[PDB]
Amino acid sequence: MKTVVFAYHDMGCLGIEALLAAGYEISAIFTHTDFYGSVARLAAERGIPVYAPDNVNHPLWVERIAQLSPDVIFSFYYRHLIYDEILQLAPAGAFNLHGSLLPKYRGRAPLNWVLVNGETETGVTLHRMVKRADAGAIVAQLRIAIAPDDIAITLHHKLCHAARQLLEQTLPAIKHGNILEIAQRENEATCFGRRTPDDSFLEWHKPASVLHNMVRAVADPWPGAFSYVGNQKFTVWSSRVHPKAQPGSVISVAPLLIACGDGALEIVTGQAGDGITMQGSQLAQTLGLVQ
Amino acid sequence: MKTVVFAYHDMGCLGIEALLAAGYEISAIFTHTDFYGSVARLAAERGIPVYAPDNVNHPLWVERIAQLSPDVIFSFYYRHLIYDEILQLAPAGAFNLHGSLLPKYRGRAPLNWVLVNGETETGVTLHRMVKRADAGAIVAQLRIAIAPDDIAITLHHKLCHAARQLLEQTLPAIKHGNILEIAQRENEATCFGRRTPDDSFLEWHKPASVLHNMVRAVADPWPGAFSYVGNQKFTVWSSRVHPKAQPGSVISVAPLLIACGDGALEIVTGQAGDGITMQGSQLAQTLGLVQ
Amino acid sequence: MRVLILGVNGFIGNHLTERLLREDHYEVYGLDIGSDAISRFLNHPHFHFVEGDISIHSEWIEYHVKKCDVVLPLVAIATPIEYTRNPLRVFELDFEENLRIIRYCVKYRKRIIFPSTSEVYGMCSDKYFDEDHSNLIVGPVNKPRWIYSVSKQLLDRVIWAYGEKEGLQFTLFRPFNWMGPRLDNLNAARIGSSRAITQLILNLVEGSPIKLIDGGKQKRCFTDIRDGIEALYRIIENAGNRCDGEIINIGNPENEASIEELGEMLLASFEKHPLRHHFPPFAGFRVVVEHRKPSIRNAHRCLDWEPKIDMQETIDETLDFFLRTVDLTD
Amino acid sequence: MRVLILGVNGFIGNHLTERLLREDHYEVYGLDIGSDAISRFLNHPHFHFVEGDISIHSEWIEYHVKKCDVVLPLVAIATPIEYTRNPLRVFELDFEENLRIIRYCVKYRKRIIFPSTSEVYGMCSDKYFDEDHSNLIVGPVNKPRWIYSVSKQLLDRVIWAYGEKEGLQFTLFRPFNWMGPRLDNLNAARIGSSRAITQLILNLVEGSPIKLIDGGKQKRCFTDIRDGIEALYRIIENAGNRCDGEIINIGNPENEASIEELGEMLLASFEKHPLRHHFPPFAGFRVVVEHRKPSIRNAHRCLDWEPKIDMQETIDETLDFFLRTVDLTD
Amino acid sequence: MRVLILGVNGFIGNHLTERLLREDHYEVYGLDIGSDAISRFLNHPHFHFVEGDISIHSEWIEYHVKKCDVVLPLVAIATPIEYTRNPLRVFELDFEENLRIIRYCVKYRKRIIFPSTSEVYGMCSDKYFDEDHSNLIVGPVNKPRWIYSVSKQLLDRVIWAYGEKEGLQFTLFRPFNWMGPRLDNLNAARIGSSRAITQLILNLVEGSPIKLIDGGKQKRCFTDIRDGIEALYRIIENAGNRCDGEIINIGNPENEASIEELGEMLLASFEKHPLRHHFPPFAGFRVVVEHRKPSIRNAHRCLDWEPKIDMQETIDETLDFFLRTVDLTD
Amino acid sequence: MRVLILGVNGFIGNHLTERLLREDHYEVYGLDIGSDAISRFLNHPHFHFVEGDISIHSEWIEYHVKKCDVVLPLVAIATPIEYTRNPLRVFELDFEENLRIIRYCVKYRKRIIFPSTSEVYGMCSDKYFDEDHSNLIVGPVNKPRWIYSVSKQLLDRVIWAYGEKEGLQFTLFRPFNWMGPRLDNLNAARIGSSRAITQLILNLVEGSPIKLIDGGKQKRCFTDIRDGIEALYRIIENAGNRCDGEIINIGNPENEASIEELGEMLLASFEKHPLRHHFPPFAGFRVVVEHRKPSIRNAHRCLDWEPKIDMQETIDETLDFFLRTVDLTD
Repeated sequence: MKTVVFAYHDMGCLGIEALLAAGYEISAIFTHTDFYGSVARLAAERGIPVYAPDNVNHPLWVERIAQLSPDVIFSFYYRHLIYDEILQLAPAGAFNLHGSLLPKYRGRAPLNWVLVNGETETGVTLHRMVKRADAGAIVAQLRIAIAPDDIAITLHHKLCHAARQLLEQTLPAIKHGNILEIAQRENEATCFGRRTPDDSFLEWHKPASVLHNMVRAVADPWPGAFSYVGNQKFTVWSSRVHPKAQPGSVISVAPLLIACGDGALEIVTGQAGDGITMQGSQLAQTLGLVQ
Repeated sequence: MKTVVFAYHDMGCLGIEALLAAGYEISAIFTHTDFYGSVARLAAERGIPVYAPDNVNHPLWVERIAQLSPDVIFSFYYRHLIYDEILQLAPAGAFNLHGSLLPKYRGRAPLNWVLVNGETETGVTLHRMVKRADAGAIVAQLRIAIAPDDIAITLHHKLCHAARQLLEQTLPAIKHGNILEIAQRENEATCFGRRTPDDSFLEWHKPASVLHNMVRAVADPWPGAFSYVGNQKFTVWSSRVHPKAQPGSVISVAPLLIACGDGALEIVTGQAGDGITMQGSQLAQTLGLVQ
Repeated sequence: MRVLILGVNGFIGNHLTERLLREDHYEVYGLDIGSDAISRFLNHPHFHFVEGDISIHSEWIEYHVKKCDVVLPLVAIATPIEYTRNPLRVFELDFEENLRIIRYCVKYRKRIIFPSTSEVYGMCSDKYFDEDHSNLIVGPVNKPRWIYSVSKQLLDRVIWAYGEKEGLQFTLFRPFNWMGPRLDNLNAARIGSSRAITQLILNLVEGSPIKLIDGGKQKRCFTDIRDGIEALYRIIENAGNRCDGEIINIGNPENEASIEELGEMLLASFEKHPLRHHFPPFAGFRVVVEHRKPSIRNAHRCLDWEPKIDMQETIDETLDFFLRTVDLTD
Repeated sequence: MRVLILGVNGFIGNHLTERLLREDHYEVYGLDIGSDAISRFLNHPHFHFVEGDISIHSEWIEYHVKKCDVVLPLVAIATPIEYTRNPLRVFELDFEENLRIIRYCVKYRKRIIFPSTSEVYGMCSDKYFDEDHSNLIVGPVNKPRWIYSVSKQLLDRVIWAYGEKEGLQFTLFRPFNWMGPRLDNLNAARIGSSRAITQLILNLVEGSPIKLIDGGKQKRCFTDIRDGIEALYRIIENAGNRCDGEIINIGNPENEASIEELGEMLLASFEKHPLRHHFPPFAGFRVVVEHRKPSIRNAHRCLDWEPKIDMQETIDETLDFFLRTVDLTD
Repeated sequence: MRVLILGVNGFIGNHLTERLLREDHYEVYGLDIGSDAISRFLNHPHFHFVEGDISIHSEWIEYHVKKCDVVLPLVAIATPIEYTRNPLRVFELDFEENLRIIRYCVKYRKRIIFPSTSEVYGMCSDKYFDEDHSNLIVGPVNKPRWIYSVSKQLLDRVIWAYGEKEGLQFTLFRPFNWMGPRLDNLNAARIGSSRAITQLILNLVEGSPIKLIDGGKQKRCFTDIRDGIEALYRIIENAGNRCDGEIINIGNPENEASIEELGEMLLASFEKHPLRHHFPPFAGFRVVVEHRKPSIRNAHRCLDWEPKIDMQETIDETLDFFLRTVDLTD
Repeated sequence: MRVLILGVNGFIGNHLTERLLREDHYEVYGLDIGSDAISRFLNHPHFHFVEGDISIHSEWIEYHVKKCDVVLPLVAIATPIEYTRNPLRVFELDFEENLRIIRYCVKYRKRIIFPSTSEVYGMCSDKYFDEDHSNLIVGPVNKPRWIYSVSKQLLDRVIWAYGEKEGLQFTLFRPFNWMGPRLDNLNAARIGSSRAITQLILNLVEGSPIKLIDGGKQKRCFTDIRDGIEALYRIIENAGNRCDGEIINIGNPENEASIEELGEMLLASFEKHPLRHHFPPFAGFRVVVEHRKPSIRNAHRCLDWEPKIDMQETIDETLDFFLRTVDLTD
């Protein structure tokens, strides 16, 4: 079975490796220019043509892809719209690997949003690509638990591991033909957009648990959850939730505890502005905080 | 034993971890703002004060360090001069971890220069810091072999592993007191400066083996060895040496072989300008090369 | 006598305009981009509001210099953090744009009354900073806080040179922590109100802490605006032309206090105030140029002036007005 | 590399031009109002004489900045009596006209190599004047001798600001009493030659007395032009771009002498000279900033430079050439 | 958010100003030489009338660009006969004077929202004119009607270049026959109202004939101002900065009609109108670029917008308001 | 008759200057930044070299326009890669700086002879590109190669408008691949020599391959400089004023070849050449607007001109001179 692949990031790399292990002939890989693996380097190393146009929804690319005559198309964490004029070129269809328990968390950054929302589980889904983005029928879905101490990076590795497990068996299954797919129920779908810097802004009137989840959701290597001490921005890299004061006020400086709408949030590590990461107690002194 | 540490990069992280495992009390860590581990994050996580001034050779820092009263000072891949007014504050002395078989390869980027020069061995050296940079007496030195297929990143991991092994036994030894150090013989020393973009420029009149070593020396994640096809820059990410034409001329395009002063260099993978990495054969077409 | 005040919408503009309108022979042209601080003079027959901005306008300001007799340029950023966060803008506004106005006065042979700054003395070791004799001491170029001090000083020297060479009639004045009712906002680019007392009163009003940088042992002098504005008014009157080419410190050297003591005085006056309960509890003192006392011999000589209001009455009056005019819903 | 020297018709212009023409990759554009000091390069294929005056020309200088790669503005009055006798002209030429040239470099993204002055340190109490750490100390405004020092310093700060904010590539240099053959005339508005040694040699040549202002106990450092020009040449070469944004004292701190001692050294070298008999008897020493020694760490670091010529060889060579080229009929 | 509308005294100015004043965070500066079309906003606290003319004023417009955050230049002549009768004036106003305003935005780093024109596509053969993909087709230089189209296109390219090279923040918009209440007069030099419907309504109002140039088979799209202004309002809001550097057709591609059909629709709505008897009998259809349909994918993507009003309601509402506000004594 | 050639140091400058100096009533003012291409006219009594650069000089060029009678601006970048690599510089030089020169001619009522370009027709589908009738066809704005074509066209329209409105006397000319001895360097910003033949001859000279973009089936016309310069000379003579306001293609429409055929012709002439052995072996043809044939009726009518040299003699003469003047040591 020959295929044209759209891929990026660790998921893109493992998807390409899985296709290769399943005997697919990858005619070309479409990716993006830039801690994760490089799909371009993997393609370059495997001798697979690789392209990184900013936008493929143009006849120039439709024709180039048509000439490659893919039987099937795969999208593994490609970040841009691949329009139907391209996807319809593959008689066996197009399939996308999405990092959530679809229909929940369609859209962008499901890895981060499930942590923001304090979900206790998430998963990977391989689904048919239809007109409507992330809504096509499910070939297979594999759930993973989210542990209280998972942060974006540890959950990312778990998702990649699940993706490897899922693809290892589903790719050969697709090679044998159409699989009876599971329809997504629109009434159960949720969709998220790309996260803006504002989406990681800590608002102290919220419950400490919610803020703690935000810290976990964008912990290093992600940008970090942030707030301000007056006009000084600071980032909270790691935190701890604790069980009678104005929200946002300092309860203690060592450890650094901030009163929230409910409970308190201990800033275990963080940084002031673009300064270096330090323990919360030191950050408190750096920011001029006092009980 | 209390200490003030200057550290950066993976070597900095492992040096801090080794000091902590050896029972040293780290009062403060001096590092730099920016694939390797972050000394700042490690310090922030361990609750150790951390500073990243651009330059410490000023009385403000001498006084701050003096107030910390270190018994000993360690430098683990810190990149700037730490002048004597600071180093003399530690009665037990100051020690630096350098990535080469001192006195050879004093100075900058010994990891890359040993590959550029085709050395078959290198190592890590812990030495006393004296007035003259990288010239102090040796506490211990541990050699590692450089394999023909090592590139900068694989050699880097081997050096870090050697550093961990060396520090694990020498740090406790230093804690017990002065060790009879091994003098460096100046007549055997060599020194290298910071590498400029020009230092990774491939000149085809040279032997293919020398160019191959240059490719290995700055392979990804380093910047890569480069040349030009007329006015078009390209980078050679990986290569192979092969055993009657103008140097720089194309012998074949698949595989892509370039005639050198002696032998030929196959460009296994590379990229044109800031384009994506691809196999040499594709790069040849991208660059408009023909036999 | 047509008096042109550039940057009238503030502390000095308000108090100066009040004073000049008491007298029957002043027409005040108050130039600014807003009028909220002086809106009660807008209907006065001898006040004339002029729309303007000294960074945007060329010809309009030039016109008003020609039209008028005496000019008081009060537009400048003197916010310390700004000296380091936005040094170029401090330089451009405080130096370059004011230099244009100086040159308009030179060209149309008008008198200029220019606010120099007490910061010009820098780390001068004299106990009394003397306009005619004290050396000016600043740090190296790698200490950028001094850009404001040195910009203002060079402007003084340029004024002095126009005076010597081109017959410019000038008086320079240096206010030392003037204070009273209608203080400028902390980030208004208008000269005149003590940033140290505004900040402290703000701490009490907001319930933030009072920062004592290294214990707050650095000593400053504080001057009631009734005293200050009286002096400035006499410079305008210029009896006997005795202010021509003069540099005049205007402050009260007996109103000396460290920031710590100023802190305690304000706090005492605050805790005693009938409206104190509208404001938060005291967040406390927070430990985080050592003296700046003016010589006032020039003001004695030229203006026959000496300050009449004690520390405590100025503190009390300044605080009282601030608290009473705070909008408690915002 | 096209090097634009403004004020080429002098000491630095001569010695710099000689040095750059030795190297095969320099085109020297030497701008001036005369060419007598450099007339032997006029026929050189890689020297280009440019008629000009930085106070008169706007567009012509601007053009030549655009045409060239690096610019060295050497036009300035540094004659002490002039600071007090003609301060406005010192300010206009040294500050205002050089500021225009700076702004041309900013606009066309050219590198500027600017002669700051050792006078910027003023009465700094450090034993070694350090470009990066020493505080700058001047007297009050009523001591007008400091107008030159402060004009030059403000120009440095303006260059620094263009560098920070506008990506200007600059190096600043501070010469300390460079000396050798082809000294500028005492009243030439061109930077570079030690006015103290030119004056003294002139005293001996004319048979006038050597003035020791208060006994001549003030100490100065003296630098052979072969050492100085080598440093300046390396700033031009800018190996590793290590001179970018740097301020570099260029002097020999071991060549220290009071004016008295410099006096005696010159006199000894004079009395020993085979052409001494063409000059009058010694009229004698006449009793009528106490130290000015450079730190040269920046030059060590950036240029790998240290001075090689002892006091006595520079004195002898400087005197010898001066005497030999004096026109004895005039 | 300070919004500067140049040429506010018209259709777009009216409807845009209404929309922005509904929202609590807009200050509208409406620049024009008259105010009759917007006189009901003159007393609004967040509307600011500014006297001006983009051909006469330099500094006043420049000022207002600096003062404001976003700028909408609506002054242009788009009267077809003028392209041939007064081409130089069309070029001078539409190109040269608007280019000055563009450069003010570049200089003060302000956002510009610029009315490009649907005429830029010219004789493009795509069925749907696409901002990002359609080729632009004009006739030879001997067909001077194209001077307007090509002037506007070159202005787009210049904006695009400032965006690429100088960080100008822009959005370009192309209206397709916007229509509704308060249409511009046919010879007002203000962009926005469909000249084709204004002319036709005028024919009915005056009792002149409707000219069908070659049978009036050329097809156009028509857009209710409620739809159009909603889109423009979203460009101003710029959610997610999704309009940055974008070119956006704003029209309703389903509201397609030949001039003939538009004619009949208007006539039907007219004959049915209760005030029809104040107007003359129908003088009749008079036989005397073949398609111009927008792609609106960019508006879909950037603004999440699609048009909501059918042809018939826009026709009826546009006609109704026009007739009701006609002065029957004049 | 004083003829001002801006950008004289090249192909057209050389051949035009030769032609005009044959005639006894021409004074040629050749403006440029160098003279190596025309150094043999520097001593001619009726040639006058003028130092200059149209991006740097304002007044100097303006002067020379006033001094002269007719002006030929030949400075422009027409290097295709530059249209995409440095579009702003192509626009600034080719459009903006030439527009200044046009306005100088308008102001001093001088005649201008302006090199338009054959690129203005773009993808015109006529078989013969006609100055007075052919439509001009370019791609969308997202195809930036067209910036050169459209800049030149707008300049033509601006010239045309000055002619109509301001009495400017002009002739526009469009060269089609002129070729002969003394070809411009490929990156010289001077109009006139066929970049396609220079490139190909360069391939043979260097031993690089000849690139056939998509097989090199696109057809071009090639014109001997003896024919071209004869036409241009007649435009200068302007018998009967028949060139006033005219646009004239100058090319030989019978000298048509695809790049492939031009390739083979050059190669044949090369392999036959007695100096071929100084050059490398042929590196080969490398596979990597489809027609551009001029109508020459305007040249027939206005100039009574038709081309006299066949393809083969122009090819041979062009190649021969190039090879003979190549410096074989460099």
